[PDB]
Formats: sequence, structure tokens, C-alpha cells
Amino acid sequence: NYFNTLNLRQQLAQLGKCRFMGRDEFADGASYLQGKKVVIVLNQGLNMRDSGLDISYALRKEAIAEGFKVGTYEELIPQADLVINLTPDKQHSDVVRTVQPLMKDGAALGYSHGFNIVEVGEQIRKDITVVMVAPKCPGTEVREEYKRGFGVPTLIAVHPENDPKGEGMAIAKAWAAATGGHRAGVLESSFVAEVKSDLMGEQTILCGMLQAGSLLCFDKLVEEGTDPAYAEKLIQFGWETITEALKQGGITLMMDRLSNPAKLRAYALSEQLKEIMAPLFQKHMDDIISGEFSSGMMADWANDDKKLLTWREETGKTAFETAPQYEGKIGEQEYFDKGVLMIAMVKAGVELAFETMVDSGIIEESAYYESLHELPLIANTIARKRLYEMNVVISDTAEYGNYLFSYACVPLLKPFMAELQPGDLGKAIPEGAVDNGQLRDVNEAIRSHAIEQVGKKLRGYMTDMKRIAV
Amino acid sequence: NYFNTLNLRQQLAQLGKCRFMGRDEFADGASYLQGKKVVIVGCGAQGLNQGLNMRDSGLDISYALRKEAIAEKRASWRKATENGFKVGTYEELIPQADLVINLTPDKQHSDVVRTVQPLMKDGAALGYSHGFNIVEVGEQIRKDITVVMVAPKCPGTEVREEYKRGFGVPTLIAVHPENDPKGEGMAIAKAWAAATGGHRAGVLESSFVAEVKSDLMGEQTILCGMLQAGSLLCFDKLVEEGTDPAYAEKLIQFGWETITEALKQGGITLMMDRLSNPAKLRAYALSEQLKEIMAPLFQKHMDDIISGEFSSGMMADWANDDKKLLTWREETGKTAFETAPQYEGKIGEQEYFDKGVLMIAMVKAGVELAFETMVDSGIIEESAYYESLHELPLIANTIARKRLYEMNVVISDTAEYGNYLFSYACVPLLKPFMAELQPGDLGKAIPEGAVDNGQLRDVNEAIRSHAIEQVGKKLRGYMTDMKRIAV
Amino acid sequence: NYFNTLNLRQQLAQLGKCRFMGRDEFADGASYLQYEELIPQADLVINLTPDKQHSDVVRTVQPLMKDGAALGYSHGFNIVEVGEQIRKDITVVMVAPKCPGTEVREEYKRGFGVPTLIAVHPENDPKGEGMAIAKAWAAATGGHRAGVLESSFVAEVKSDLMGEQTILCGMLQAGSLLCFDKLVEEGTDPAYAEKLIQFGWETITEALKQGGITLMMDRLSNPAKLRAYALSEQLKEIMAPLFQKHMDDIISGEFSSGMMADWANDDKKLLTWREETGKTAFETAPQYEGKIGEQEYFDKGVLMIAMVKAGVELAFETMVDSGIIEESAYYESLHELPLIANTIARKRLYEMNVVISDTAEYGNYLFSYACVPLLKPFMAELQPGDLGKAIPEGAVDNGQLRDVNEAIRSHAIEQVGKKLRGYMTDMKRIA
Amino acid sequence: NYFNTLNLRQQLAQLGKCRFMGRDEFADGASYLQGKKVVIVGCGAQGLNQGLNMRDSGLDISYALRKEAIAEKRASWRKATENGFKVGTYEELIPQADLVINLTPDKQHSDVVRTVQPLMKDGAALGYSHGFNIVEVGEQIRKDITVVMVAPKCPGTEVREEYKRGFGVPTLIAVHPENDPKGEGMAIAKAWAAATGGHRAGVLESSFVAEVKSDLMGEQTILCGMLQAGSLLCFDKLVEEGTDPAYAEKLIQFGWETITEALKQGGITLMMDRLSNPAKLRAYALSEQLKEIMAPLFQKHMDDIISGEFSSGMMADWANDDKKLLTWREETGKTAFETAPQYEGKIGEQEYFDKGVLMIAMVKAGVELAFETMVDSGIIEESAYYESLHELPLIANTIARKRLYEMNVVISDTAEYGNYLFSYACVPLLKPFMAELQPGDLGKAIPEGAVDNGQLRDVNEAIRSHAIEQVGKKLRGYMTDMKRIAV
Repeated sequence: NYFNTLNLRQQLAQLGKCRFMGRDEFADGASYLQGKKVVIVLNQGLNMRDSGLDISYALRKEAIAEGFKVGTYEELIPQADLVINLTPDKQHSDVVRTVQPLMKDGAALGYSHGFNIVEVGEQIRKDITVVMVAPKCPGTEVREEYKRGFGVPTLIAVHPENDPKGEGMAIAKAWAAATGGHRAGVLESSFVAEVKSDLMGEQTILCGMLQAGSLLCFDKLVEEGTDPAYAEKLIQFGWETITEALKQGGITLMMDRLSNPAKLRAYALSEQLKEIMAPLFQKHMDDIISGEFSSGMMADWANDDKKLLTWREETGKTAFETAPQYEGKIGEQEYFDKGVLMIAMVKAGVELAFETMVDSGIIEESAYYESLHELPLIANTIARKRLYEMNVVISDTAEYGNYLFSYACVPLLKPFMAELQPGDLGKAIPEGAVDNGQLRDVNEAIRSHAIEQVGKKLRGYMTDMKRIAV
Repeated sequence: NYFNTLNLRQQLAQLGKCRFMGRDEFADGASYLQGKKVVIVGCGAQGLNQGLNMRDSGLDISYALRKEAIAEKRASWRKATENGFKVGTYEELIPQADLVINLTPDKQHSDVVRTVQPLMKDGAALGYSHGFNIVEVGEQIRKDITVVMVAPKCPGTEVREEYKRGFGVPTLIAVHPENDPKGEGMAIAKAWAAATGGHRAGVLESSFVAEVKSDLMGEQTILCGMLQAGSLLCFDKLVEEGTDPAYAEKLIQFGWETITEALKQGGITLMMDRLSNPAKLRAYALSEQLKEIMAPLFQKHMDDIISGEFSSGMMADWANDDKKLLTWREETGKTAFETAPQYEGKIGEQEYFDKGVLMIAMVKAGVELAFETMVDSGIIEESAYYESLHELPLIANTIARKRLYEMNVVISDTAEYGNYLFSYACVPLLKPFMAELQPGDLGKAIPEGAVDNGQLRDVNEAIRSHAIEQVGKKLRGYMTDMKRIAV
Repeated sequence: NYFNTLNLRQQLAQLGKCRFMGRDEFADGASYLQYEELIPQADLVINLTPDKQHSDVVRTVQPLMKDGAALGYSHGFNIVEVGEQIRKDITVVMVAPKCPGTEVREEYKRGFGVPTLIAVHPENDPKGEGMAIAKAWAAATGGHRAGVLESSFVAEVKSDLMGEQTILCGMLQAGSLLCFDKLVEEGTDPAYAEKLIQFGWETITEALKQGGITLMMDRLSNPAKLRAYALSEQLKEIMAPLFQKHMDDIISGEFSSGMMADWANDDKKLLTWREETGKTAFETAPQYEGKIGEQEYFDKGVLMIAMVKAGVELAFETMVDSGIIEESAYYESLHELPLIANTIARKRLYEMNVVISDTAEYGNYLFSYACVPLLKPFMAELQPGDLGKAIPEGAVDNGQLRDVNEAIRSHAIEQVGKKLRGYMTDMKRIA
Repeated sequence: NYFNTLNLRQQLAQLGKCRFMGRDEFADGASYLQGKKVVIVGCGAQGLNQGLNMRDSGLDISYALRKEAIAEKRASWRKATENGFKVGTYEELIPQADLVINLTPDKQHSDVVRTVQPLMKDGAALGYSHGFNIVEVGEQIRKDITVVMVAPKCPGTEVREEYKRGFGVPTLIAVHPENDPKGEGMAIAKAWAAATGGHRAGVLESSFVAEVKSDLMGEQTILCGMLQAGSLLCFDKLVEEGTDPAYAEKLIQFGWETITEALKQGGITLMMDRLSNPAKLRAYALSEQLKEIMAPLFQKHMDDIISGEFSSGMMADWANDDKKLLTWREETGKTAFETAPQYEGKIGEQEYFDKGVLMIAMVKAGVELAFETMVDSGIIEESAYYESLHELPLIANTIARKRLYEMNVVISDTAEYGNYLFSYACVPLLKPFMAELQPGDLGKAIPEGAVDNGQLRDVNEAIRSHAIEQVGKKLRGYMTDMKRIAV
């Protein structure tokens, strides 16, 4: 909607904003927010307090009728310098359409995600400064990391249309610092870049790939013997185990945890998935860009979330979701060795998401964070309570997206599955000799990928930031 | 229209295609086209010229014209016959053609293609020099016809002059994806290109969309639009401030050529280096102020070009008997500069630089801005470089030959309309800017002297550090080697 | 000694001369160049006799050589290590193919060739046609087909001698013995242990040939790779002073002098070591009848792999630290290692020491009889999986794996290697 | 002596040590010395500077003077005490002292330590500011004594001046391997360097050998030797060609400083950039000719510095009562340039450039040739830079203050000897070159005007593509960051 009012050059200009900000740029912290009253509409407030800010949660009237000054809207919004609205996507219009009137002049509005501004096309009072601070973590590891004296990497942005006194960045950086983001790393992006990539990631590989992949591997393991109790155990904690290597060294390291002959097959499966799934990944990115996605989901918002719930149904009534969990323990290496197709699905999904985004004007640095960086964290979720936990930790917009994709992906891959060879999923592939040349050329192609190169450079930064704990 | 039926991802894909090909990729020269019947439609300048080259290259070239042209002893008809070419009618040469090269003016493209297709056999190839008919008009070519493009990077006849010197002009080639049934696009495309001599100087593998958008932006912005605007703005200023008209017109007519020659040898960096330190810094300053003022107008043109608002607009004029094109042509021809007498005496090379500080700045400003705007619209640097700097020295040569009149005559009608569309906007835009020119900006040299070391250092780096200077150095290198192989 | 008459600057000059020529510098080809009876009527002479009887040859060949004639070498040892003088009218050049055996011919017949080095002596190029002859000569051997390096007599000798007596042969011999005796000593049937060693090096270096150390290490399981890495380091740490000693004596000429002395002592040391070495268990051991899977040689040769990595790096490093060019060091501390491994698989150490020059052999022994003793305490503390058995394939520390992988492919020689191999791979594509 | 005891490999090892350290590598600063006895043997300009610096840094500093020097309150006594510095004798200070900084002239170095060691406790450290003692003389220090070094990259007293400004001077620290028992060398050296504020500009982790060998080369060539030979040669030339002696004396006295300042801001690149194009072209050509002629001489110097031929020869003179050093000093002071009257009128900044074409070229030739010759001898580009360009501006400031007299009086005797050693050979060497200068090379400006585009482009690249220019921009970039930290 708002994105669609821009032209190619203007969309591209915004679509490609994402710079890793230096440590010299945060030589102030939450300074610009010192003294000023900050009204949130926990994760962050708790952290910001320890930074020296005046946090105050403004709960709903009905809620505040049945350690911060938990007051209300009119009882806080007026003298508020920065209203950090963190309500669900489906209700931003209302919240913002009731909070603005109460907001004083020269105040700033705070967003966590840019769906309202960009997709819904919300109109904010020309004197209100609109900004955004979104930490890279599906859960609450932001507050946790804050305790360890460190923090999670975060993205900041300031809507051009609403930068009255030109103090958007000052507030943004201040807010980010208060959350500890400057400790890990802050990405100077934009509302448009954040929304398109975010939607792409979550529905295509961060959650979309993991749901379809879980319901495809489990179901397959069962069709091929395998004790469902044991199966479900592999699928539930697998993603997490292989993705932990992914977190430590990218796709490169993840592939190296396999035996050379295993790896090669994994690479082979990887390339085949990308061949099959490419069109779907594209369709998803294209619909996000054209605004066809947002438009469609919103139709469900006004239709009682029918689709969003109907899919909740089937999801909860799936073999995997409703299956016994093996009691015995499974070795770490066992999840790799037995999860060749899973590793292959990760590589293909990560690479395809990355590539599709970059082909749509999104900068690599940005695409990296939305197609690989958070993949681990979301995996940890399933490794706690199957898909259920995932579709609970993530927003409804994410879940809606995941279903939209996964319920299309699964069928698409039915034939492919019906062709798996022994060793692909379930039984391990024995280490052995392999063509020296093929091993060399394949190992190179992997670490040579655009996401492995930037992922390295980016992981290298976020590391030097953790070095500084003095 | 066609571009408009594409989504963000698809447009970007096309917009970004531009690879400098390897000399070895043309090992078969024009062989693929050997023994084939090549029919050229429209014997204009580029038409006749490409014909001569392709003939000298051993190809089978014959010109096809509307029966009326041949009947009326029209000029196109005489040009062909007087040049020992086989000239016939559409129904007489098209039916057995393997390659129909449409080199008629853009306005006529749709009509030409509408009568030539029916006569074209199955599997035959249709060639263009500009992708306007395909991208902007949306022309639908029969499914079995292969559509390709070969666009020599030169405004006039240098493509022939260079070929006679055993060399050539750098060229762009493309093959429309929707029309490559036998997958022989590139084969035909490379053959034709080599036939014109393009492989000797360098050939770029781009796309129809990338060629149309970048090419339109360049001509209506820095390649022609800026030169006209600048010539008029600068000449007038020169006279207003006292300079003798006859001497002022000489300064402008040959000024561009002299300073762009330096640009040719070494990009913006060298052009600026010809100036004295204090003069350089001022030029730098002026160009930055100029880029601030013109950025919106530059952007409007690029935006309108990307959105089809420009083609749509010009097509409106096509159907209006070229009213806007012709009225602007006539007006531009009545300008003081176009009629001003030319200085009798002589002007030294360095005088054009010293007395043309603003002209140098306009070139720098226009070049970077056009390049920048294009790259910001999804066009790849290589393309942007060729359409916002490479051909500038060539257009300047045209002006040094016969004022603006020559430029507008040499360039296509689409380029002429595009130029005017920008010119009649850019001149007013700069009125206030010109009103504040300081002494030395234009007309008089800035006394040589000391300059702050830090500033000269910072300005020298700002110059050669620019994206266009980087790419330029590289791309000029390639072309210099291809030319280097003149043995 | 010539090299010794030069000063630090003049030495670093020669020592650092080595440029990988291009496809273009070989357009003419052998076109330029197209007993006492032939000696006089000769355009160019090609002395390929052993280093010991080199001075003599020239001392009888010069007199017969016409004026403006050219003299060619294959090892500047006689020019650099031996203060050999030649007529100022004689143009001295060199063309030495980077291959020990005879693949210099086997490859030519196939169409390709062996990457060869060429150089011209400073004070011996009056007509200034050194390169003309060298390029034409080398071209006639098929060198331009694989790649020819433009180095110098000094750069050639100094690095050539360090390579053969260190990683190319010295490490191979000492490694074989140390490893064979250790296997047997730990139980392993001597007939089996014998095949492992004889053919192990060849199998291992094959990967090394295709993708340098990186690929060699990649053939091992992660846990085995990590162990091979550690063993590699420990190893370099210990052999360090020895490689340095060898490189240093080759620079100072303490080596060339020591061996030229044994030339007067009727190759005493050279033959005492040639014999003593044949009495070794490995040289005189029964060969397993059964078979050993390609992958077994890797999984059961961890310490063997470590010796190669360590040896190649340390040799490469020590050469660069003495003023030798990277690419120059690559072709003398890794490129030829595979070719020599083949020799050992063909006929144990006997074959190797027989193929390599007498100088090469002498050097090998000088290192072996020193290295072997040095590693005894090391070997004594080995662990299961390190040699003979196979470290079971399992999980490893993501971080440690990742760091080691990068540590391995980040080494200088691995960088140059990937590049140089690429060059040669494309020089071969041109056919 | 010592350096000669090492072999090719071993030499190159030490010879190639010199890496720029990270800002945070000095988090502790000089806290490793806070609470220890810091004694400084011998007091002079250099000494007092550092002491006063480490003083404010917070370190117990004392000055151990000779027996007589305390009885008749000599210069050293005065300078120290007057500043409120704790003074004493060797017998009452050296013992129970953690760090004994030997800041005395090289000529007396051996003897100084040959009396200080015995009194030094166990585990005590012996610092330096030049390794001529260690490297050039077989000075044997107690196996238990740690030998470190901290030599600031400034000939004058800016090490103290810049410290008072809250900044510092890039310093080069090192540690003799043969004397690092408790392996605390780097810990101390690092602290010492921080105590002089050196970490505020940039601290280079090098070695005793790299320092000596490079430090000596630069001073006797480009850094000083060239400046003296250049001054004399040009002054005599300017006068011989008709420039008023008083004006010529001023052109030379203040030219090196002016030209060299631009050098300080942007390396050879910016320096050349201050000249007019035709002038830049000529300076460039003169630079090449000058390097071809002086190559053997620069080489000889570097070579003798390595072979020990230099240190050997100078030490000989030490015993001969400094015969040569004094004779040359006397001769120099009688040169026309040193006694000539200084023009009273003002000379514009740009004039020093324009009329100093040859001076600029001499700096280019000398700088590159020195750098080139050092690198060709195993010295790292990083180390070659600081000793063949970084300090040139500072030495030029000296001459501008009091002709060559001041230069020679500021630099050490070893430096002065090296200078004369080179000068009195360079001057006769360039006599025939000077006889061939063309109009404009010296004393008169070369009028701006046209120049071949390609040529100017080429020269421009050649200039900024030189090795020293590369490392230069890199290093100067680092030092500028440490500088930009004015927070």
C-alpha cells in the first residue's frame, strides 16, 4: 500500500538500506533519551531501565481495571516523548489511531516492525517522529543477553515521511543502545527493507521451510519403518542440532559436519530442492513486493482470521504434532548423519530465500539476517514443543505466512520425497572415499556462495563486538 | 508498456544485464551470417552505414523500401542505388530474408513491423538498433521470429569511419527472450555486430530493457539535453556579462569538444586536472551546487523513462504531427547562440579550459548525476558509464561542427524530442544559478595560486573516487587494449 | 662460491626472482633455436651430467665451444654453489622441468607437459639472448604447455636443494622409517605395515595434488582431521630448528661445501648412508598380499598426513623467510611431493633414492639420519588412531572444526597453491 | 659486529619487523611502570623531553648524572633540577632501579653501560632510543637484564610539545631477544611508549635491527644528507643564474619547509599536485633523471649500513677525536648559503613551489630512492616509510629555523656524520646535472598551459601508484584516526 505508492527508484532506494554501524557511532548510548519519558504500549523496558531510562507501560483500560508506573493511555501518552508501541500487527491501526490524538507535539512514535507503516500504509501526524528498533530474535534472548552484559544484533530505521525535527536517528540509536543492541551490532536499515525481507524470511525458510520440512521428513520416516516415537524425536530436536553448526559457521560448517560422501549427497539434494522450490520462493517474494500478500492476509484479518485458524487446526492434527516422543537419548552427530535431507533442506531454503531477496533489491547484509541468522533461534523453539511452540512464539502474521507457504510446499515436494534413496533421511551414509576433484569443487562452491561470504564477514563483526566485554 | 507488464524482480533482472564480452567470443566473426539473405529496411544514415560495413564484411545486404519510395525516386532509394546495393520492395525482398534489420525512425517502427512480418518466412530474424518498439510500444513479434539488437555506441557515422580505418565502434547487442525460438539470437546478434566492426572495439551483451532505459536517459540528460542547455545558458551569460558575441559563440561551439577530449582520454579526473588548482576547486564546488539543483529534474526524467510516462508522452506527440518536437526545433534554431556570428580569430586549447570553468563543472555535474540516477534505478554501472560519459566526446564533436543544429540533426528524432523536453526545463531551472556566477566561473580564467593542501587533497580524492571514475578507468582500459591490437 | 660474493641486497635480489610467465611470452616457440667433432659446430650446449662431474665437463667443453655459443644448465649448482667461471662470450642459460622421474617425456607425448623453470646467468649474456634461448629451449620440451617460471640461477639452486633434502625426500624417507618401525613396534603385521607406508604416501599426496593440503585434510573424518591438525603443529614445532638449519646451510654454502668435500672423500658419507638405509626394516620387509582400500591409507595414516602438512608448511615457510618468492617455494615444497611419492610406491625408498640426483640423495640422508632420531620421543608418545588404526568418525566441536578448517586453508602456501594450480590448469586447457 | 653475527634468514627476520599496533593494545598504558624506580642516565634535550612526559603520566623518574657533572652543576644537572627533577649519582640511583633509560650520545654509549650494568639490580631493565649500541657494537648486557627500546619518530622536541597538547608522536618500540629473561620486554616497552604519549599517535612494534638499519639510512640520505646537499646545490645554482643572493637564501631556507608541508599532508602525490601541470611534468622528469644518477650512491649507503662498513668507519672517527665530523661541520658552516644574508621582503607560499621545481623533484627522487633502496634490503615498507618520508617535514622545519646549522645541531652526531658523509659526495656528483638545468627548473616559474592529456594522465598515475604512496596513504590514514580521537 505505502510501498506501492513509491516508484522503482524510490522503492530500490529504501529496499537496499542496511549498513553495519561502527562502534564509534554509539559514543552516547541512551543519552538522547535521558530524562525523557518513554511509554511502551517487558523484554525491552526491563533492559532499557538498567540503561537509565524512564520506562512506563500503558496497559489497556479494561486491563488496568481487573516495577514501572503502569498507568494508562491518556494517563501517560500526553507527556510521553517516545511511545514505543509493541502491539500485534492486526491491531496497530486501532492503537495508533487512538494513541496519536493523545500524543503531545514533537513526540516520537516507536515501532518494532514496519508492517503498519509500509503495508497498511498508516498515516502519522506530520509532527510525530516515526522510528523503529527491531532486535534479531524470535523470543526473549534480548533481555537474557542483556543480563550477560551483552545483547542481540538489532536493526534501526526512521520513516522519512515523519522526521520533523530531523532527530529520528538520535532517538533510534538511543533506544537501540538502551536495549544493548550496540553491544552486538546495530543495522541501519529502513521500514521498507525491514518489512519485505522480514516477511520473506519468516514465511519461506525461518518458519515456512521448518514446518513443511518437519511434516515431510517425519511422515516419510514413518512410511519407511522407523519407530514414530524415535522419528518424531529426530525431527523435533534435529533442526536445532544441525542449525547450531549453521549458527557457528554458516552453511559451510553445517555441511562439514557430514562425511564426505554424505555431504556430496546432501549437496546434490540441496541443488534439487532449489530447482523444485525456486518458483514458489519467488512467488512468495513477488507477492510480498506487489503487496498482494499483505492485502490478502488483511482480508483474513477482517474475516475473523478464518484461514489463519483453519490452518492452525490441521497443523495441530498432524501425525508429527500428535506423535509419541522417544525416551532414549540421541547423539549430536546422530542428528546430522541421519538428517542428510534435513541439512539439504536448510541449505536450499536458506540459499533460495537469500537469493530471491537479493534479486528483489534487498542488500545481502540484510538478506543474510532474514534467511540464516535467525534460523537457529527458531529451530530452538521446535526443539522445545514441536511446531506448536513455533506458531506461538512468532506473530500471527508469521504463522499466517508459514501456513500459506508450507501448505503449498508440502504437496509440491510429494514426488521428490517419493524418490529419496537410502541414506537421505533416517539411515546414515558411511564415510568413504570420494572423487578428489568433486570434493574439492563442491567444498568450494559451498563456501563460495554469496551468503557464506557475507555471513562470514557479518559473523566476524558480531564477534569482535562480543570481544569487547571489558 | 512491455516493461510495465513486468514485476520488480523481473524489471531489475533486465535492467541489470551488461557484460563486456571477450575478444575470443567473436572468433567466428560474421560467419554465422555468411550465406544468408540480409535485408535492411530504411536506408537512412545508420541504415546505409551499417550496410556498407556488413557488405565490406562479405555479407549479403540489400535494401527494401515501400514501393512508393522507389516509385517516387525518394532520397532513401537513390542513396541505396547510388551505393551499388540491390534495392527492392518489401514484398520483393522480405519473403526470402533470413534477417530483416529495421533501421527506420522509431515513430515508423510499428508500421514497418506490421507490414514486414506477414511477408517474413518462418524462423526469420528481426533486428533493431533501439529497443523502443519492443519495450515501450509493446510490439508483438510472431512467436517463431527471432528478435535481436545491435546498437553501435555512436551518434553518427563514425561507425563507418572507424570501420574504414580497420577499426570499429564499441557496440551493444541483445536478444529479446520472448523471441528466441531456435536459441540462435546471440549467434545472429554477434555475427551482425562483427559485420559492423563492433568486435574490434568491444561488444556489450545487454538487454532490450537495459538498452532502452539507459539510452533514453543519457540522450535527454547529459549526452544532448545538458549540452544544449549549457550552450544556451553559457553563451547567453557570456554576452550578458560583456564578452563579445562572436567570441562567445566560438568559446561555446568548440569548448565542449576541447574539454571532453580530456574526459575521453581520462574520465572526469583528467578533465578536472587540466585546470589550475584554484580553478579546479571552484569547478568542483560549482558542480556540487549544480548536482544539488538538477537532481530533481534528472530524477524526473529517469523516473518518467522507467514508468513509461516519457514514451507515452512522446507517442502522444507522434500522433500530433510532431508538434512539440517541431516547435521546439524551430525555437532552438532562433536562439542567439544558433545565429550568433562566429569569432574570426583563434582560441588556444587551454583557453577553453580556463575560460570554461563552468562548462567543465556542468559536464562533471551532468555526468555523475546521470550515472548516479541510472545506477539508482537498477541499471548496472557498465551501462550507465556508456550512456552518461562514453559518448559525450562524440556529441560534443557534433556541436563543434555546426552548433546545436548539427547535434539535433545527427541524433534521432526521439533523442531530439528528449533533449528539448529537458532543455526547455533545465535552462529556466538554472536562471538564478547563473545570476550569481562569480568572476572566473565562465569567460575569464581564475588566476593560478596557492590552495589549501587539505582541500586539494580531499577534492582530488572525491573526484577519482567516484564510482564512474572507477568503472571508467577499467572499461577504458579494455577498449584501449582492443584498440591496442591495431597491428 | 658465487652466491657468497654477493651482499645482502644483491642476494635478496636473486633469491626473490621468480615470475610465472604467460601464454603470450611463448609465440615463437622453439623456432628461435630451429664428441670433439660436434662440440665445435654447436650453437648451444646442454650439460646434464651429475653435479659432481660438472666442473670437469665444462673445463673441457668450453675450449671446443665456438664464439658466441650458449651453455645450458638444469641446476645452477655449478654456477652458484661452485665458483665456476665461463667465457664472457658464452651465454649461460637454464631450463629445469619441475619433475624428478621422467614425466617430462611421458606428459610431452600426451600433448601436455611439465611446468618448467628457466633462468639466465647475469655475467654471462653478452649478446643479450639468454631469455631467447631459454624460452625457445623450454618451449621445445613442452613447458609452455603447463607453465614456465622465470627465476634465477641463485633462486633455483637455493630452493631446489632445500626442497629435495627436506619435504620432497628427506621427510618422506624419515617418515617412512619412523612410521614403519612404529607400526611394527605396536603390533601391526610387518607385511601390512609395509604396504601402508609404501603406498600410503602416494594415495595421500594424490589428494594433495588435486587440492593442496586443504583437500588432503578434507579426506579425513572431522575427528581425524582435528588430530592430524594438532599432530601437524606439534611436529612443525619440533622440526623447526632442523629445517631452518638445513635452509641456513644451503644459503651460507656450508652445505655445498660439505658435500663437495665428500666428493673428494670418494662419496664416503653418501655411500655409507645409501647402504645403511638399505638395511632398514622397511626396505627389507615383506609386502602384504591382500588389499588396502584407498580410504584406508587415509584413515590409518593420520600421522602420515600430519607429517606432510607440517613438512610442506615448514619447508615453504622457511624458504620464504630466507628471501625466496612464494610461488617459487610452492613448486619446491609441495608441487613435486606427489611425483616423488609415486616413486616410493614403485620400489620403496630404493626407487626414490635412485631416481633423485646424487646431490638430492646426499641431502635426503643428511636430513633423515637427523630427523629420525629427533622424532623418537615424539613417536614414543603417539596415541591410538594416530597411526595404523582409524580414529572413529563422530561429532566434534563446531568452533574447533571451523577454526581448524580456516586455519588450514588460510596458510600462505594454500593460497598461492590454489592460484598456481588454477594457472597451470588453464595452461593445459589450451590444448 | 652484532648484526653481522646473524645469517641471511636471521637478519631478514629482525630486518622485517614493524607492524602498526591497534589502539586498544595499549589499554593498560604505562600502568606497568606505575610504582617502579625509573632512572634516566645522562640528561639532555631528548632525555628531559621524555622524562617530563612520563612525569605527567605518573612515573617516578630520576636523572643519574656523572660524578663531575654534579659537582660543577653542568648543563645536564641544571636542566634536570630546574624542572624539579630528582637528581643523583650512578651509585645511588642505578641500584634498586627497575628501568635504566640510557639517553646519551652513541659515542659514549658503550662506556655508559660499561658502568651502569654493575650497579643495576637483578631483573632490572635497560631502555634505549636507538640500537646503535646493541646492533652496531657488540654490547653485551647482563643475561638477567631486559633490553627494550622506545624511539619517537621526531628529531626535534615535538615529543614533549605534542604531549602537552594532549596528543603524542608515533613511536617505534622494540626488545632485544638476547635480553628478555622474564619475557617482560614488550610489557615494559609498551608502558614506556605510553608514558611518552606515543600510543596517542601510533606505536610501531618493530625490532632493534629494523630501527637502526633504517634510521641510519634515512638520515644520511633523503632525511638530512639530501636536504643539505640540496640546499647547497640549489642556492649556488639560483645565484649562479642571476637570483639575488639574499632572495635565494630565503627561497632555500623556507622552501624545504613549505614544499615538505604539502608532502606531510598528502605524500609525494599532493606535493606534485601543487605545481602547475607543465611544471609537474618537468619535476617528474627531473625526478627520474635524479634517481638514475643517485641510485648507486643511495645503494652504497644502504649497503655499508648493512655490511657494518658505516658503523665501523664512524666508530673509527670516534677514536680519532671526531676528525671528520668536525672538519665537515666547519666546512659546512663556511658555505655561502649558511652565511648569506636573508632577503627581507615576503615570499608567497606558491612561489616556494613554482620557483622550487627542482627542489620538489629532489624530494621526490630522494624519498622514493631511499624507500626503494631500503625495501630492496629486507626492510618492511611500513618501516621504510617512516624513515624516508614521515620525518622529512620535521627536518625541513629545522632548516627553516636556522639554516643547516640548526639541522645538524638538532640531529645526533651519528646523524650529522652520516649527513656530511653523504652530502660531500652528493654535491660533486650532481655538478654536471645542475649545469644542464633548463629555464624554469629552478628559481623561475614554469607558466601554466596545455599539456598532453595522455601524458598528464600517465604521470599522475605513476606518481600516486608508487609503493611509498600506497603504504603512505594507508599509514597516514591510521595515524589520522588516532589523531581524530581528540575526544
